[PDB]
Amino acid sequence: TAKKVIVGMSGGVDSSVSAWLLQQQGYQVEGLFMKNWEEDDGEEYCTAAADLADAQAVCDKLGIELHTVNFAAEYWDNVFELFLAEYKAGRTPNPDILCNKEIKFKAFLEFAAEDLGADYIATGHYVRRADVDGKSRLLRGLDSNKDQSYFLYTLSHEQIAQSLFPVGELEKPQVRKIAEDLGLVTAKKKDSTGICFIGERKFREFLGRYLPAQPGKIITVDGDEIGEHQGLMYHTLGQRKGLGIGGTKEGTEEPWYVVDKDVENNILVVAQGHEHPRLMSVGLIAQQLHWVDREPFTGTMRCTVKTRYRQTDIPCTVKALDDDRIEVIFDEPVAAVTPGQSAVFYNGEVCLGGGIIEQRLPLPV
RNA sequence: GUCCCCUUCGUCUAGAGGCCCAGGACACCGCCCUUUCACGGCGGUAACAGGGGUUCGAAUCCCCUAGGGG
Repeated sequence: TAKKVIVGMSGGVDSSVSAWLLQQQGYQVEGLFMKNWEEDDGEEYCTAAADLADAQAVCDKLGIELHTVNFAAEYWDNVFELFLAEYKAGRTPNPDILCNKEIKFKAFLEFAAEDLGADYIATGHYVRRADVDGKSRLLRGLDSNKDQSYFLYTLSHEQIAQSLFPVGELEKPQVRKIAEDLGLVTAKKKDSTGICFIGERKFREFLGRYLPAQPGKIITVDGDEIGEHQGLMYHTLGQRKGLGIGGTKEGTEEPWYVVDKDVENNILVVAQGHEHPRLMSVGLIAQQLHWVDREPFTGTMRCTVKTRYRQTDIPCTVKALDDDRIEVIFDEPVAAVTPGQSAVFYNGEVCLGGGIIEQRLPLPV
């Protein structure tokens, strides 16, 4: 009854403990590690390698064979690649929101049984799996403010059933703690950040490495020039940084925010106030529909939906808009719904799976 | 080529003799937050056009050179 589990390890405590957890549960544990990004320069690469050490070092202090892989290939092709066009089209893609659909769960898992010959797989993901009615459902896991369900909305029960998530049963604190008392090197290590598989770094310069900058002009809700523009794909609805504005005579003395990008004319509509009308919306239309349930959705649904990782369950109503498209209707208005980002709907503990935001439902005003 | 009024941190400005080694907001910066991008939170840097006066005291008074005014 003791099966083979491959815990992907990304040098983080999460993964770490996560494994030691299965270990305890019994499962013959074996960890793997993915090299999926051809290091830009060195200061980073340095890190990259380093992580692997902490990686190994953990498996070692535990007694688990750490493997290695270079899915770097797929990544760029099946992930980064798209991630680009999306931005090129002046939209805001969630790279990580796919790390999981193409690499972490498809690719990984594949190369898990076809090679590493394992049955079950496990990520460090602070989420949670629950089987019911004979189908595997995706849950959030205690400490919602620290849950990660949002990213695994593309996952589909078949995929899930095959995976295991230790941690999603614990509380973030415990996790680090355990690792501390275990002597695990990772304990007391900043929980990453930035694109999955790629190092956290100042965006602006990074995106600049794959696209040219055509500095347009920053307009205004009241239609009137005001700021420069130094590029355009470096922004997203509701953003507030990098706008220079210092207000004038008629200025609510409050911060200015994006509120609509003008792709063609290459403009940039900016308003003032994290509440301005042009900043809110009452719903949206979502394509690229993925249901954990992986079963046809027709008709109408009543639930909640996040609109950006760590947003906040916003009660809404879902109408089966079309082929794949869906019209969501926020109970109240929503702040800066941004297309491209993924909208995930939950029915309580359960994440039903989301989709890509493609249509912003403007406020009447 | 006669008498008037203007000049403050990057920006918009608080300030009408001592409480201003100049205050606020927005920006810029940093940390916190955070596996996207962002929001958010907490902090930080930075200005009296310049030179003489007058007063115990001067951003605010007078006086000289650089921006608008029937």
